[PDB]
Amino acid sequence: TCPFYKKIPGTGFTVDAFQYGVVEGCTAYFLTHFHSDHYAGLSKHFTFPVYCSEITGNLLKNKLHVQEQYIHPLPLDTECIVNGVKVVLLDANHCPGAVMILFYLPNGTVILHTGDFRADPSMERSLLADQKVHMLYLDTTYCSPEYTFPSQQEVIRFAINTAFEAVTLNPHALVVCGTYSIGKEKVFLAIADVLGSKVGMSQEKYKTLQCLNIPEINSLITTDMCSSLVHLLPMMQINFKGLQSHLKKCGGKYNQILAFRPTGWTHSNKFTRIADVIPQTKGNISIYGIPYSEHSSYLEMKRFVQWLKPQKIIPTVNVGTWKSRSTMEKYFREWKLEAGY
Ligand code: NI
Repeated sequence: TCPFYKKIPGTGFTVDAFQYGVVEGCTAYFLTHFHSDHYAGLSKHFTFPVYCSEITGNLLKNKLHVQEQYIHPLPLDTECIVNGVKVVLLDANHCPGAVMILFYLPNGTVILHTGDFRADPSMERSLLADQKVHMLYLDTTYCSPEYTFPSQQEVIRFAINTAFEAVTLNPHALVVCGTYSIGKEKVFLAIADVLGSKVGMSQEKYKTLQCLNIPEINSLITTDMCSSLVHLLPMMQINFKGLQSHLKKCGGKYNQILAFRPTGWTHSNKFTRIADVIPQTKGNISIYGIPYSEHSSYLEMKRFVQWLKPQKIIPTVNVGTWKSRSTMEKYFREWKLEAGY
């Protein structure tokens, strides 16, 4: 059944709760972002109001064929009334169109649901600074101190320099980047930009990217693989067998592949810097795993929470085991005692 951490008390609202059938009592279904664990269950047959960002609304219409009459897009940073309750959507710094939701309950309680986010000090100057938040429904994906990772900017610098050097040394090398969802577009766009190429991709992925309101996107992406030297493939195909096969398909236009797998965290993060990453190589194929995260590090999450000072924290990730739940609750207490709230 629908878990309590997907229900907003004092409202008829749920968040990211589309795979339980009809949630009894639910008058409005919010969707924080277009990732499959969150939208699982939506389709053209859904007949309840869905509230979301503009970009998530484009993807619901165009990729899932949800009917327009049930899609209710809200602008960001704007006080809106939904079934008599004031709400605000904020940028979550996750994938395109991903939002956090501020609920102002009729009784005076204020609730923030982060959806999926990567906490950032810029959030300390949004509409969150303007009033107290009593309850926080928190993206705890990486809520443990082993999870460090570099800034997004450092990771893109590494990828740009690596690609540029490889292709300038060998003009017959192909760059491949893996993907299995929206997000992490900066990886492949920034590489294609330094190389003066467009990124080539399948028709289905091209359609997905045209839903994202990215400025000048017609200038950066294409479905013509032949004119492109940065290809996007399913993440499943980013391995030596899948890459050798793809190389055959290019007809001897290329003799070398340099591939990027933008992973979340991998245990080389506890030992190795970004400056010191190396690929896996077999023959003329090299694969780089790069730690490009769209979730908070442990320290970024801790700062955000110690700044916000909520009265109650409700984790939405890693909640399935007692040992995980109990460990997170221990960090939350440390944070509160260190900061004095
Ligand atoms: Ni997500």
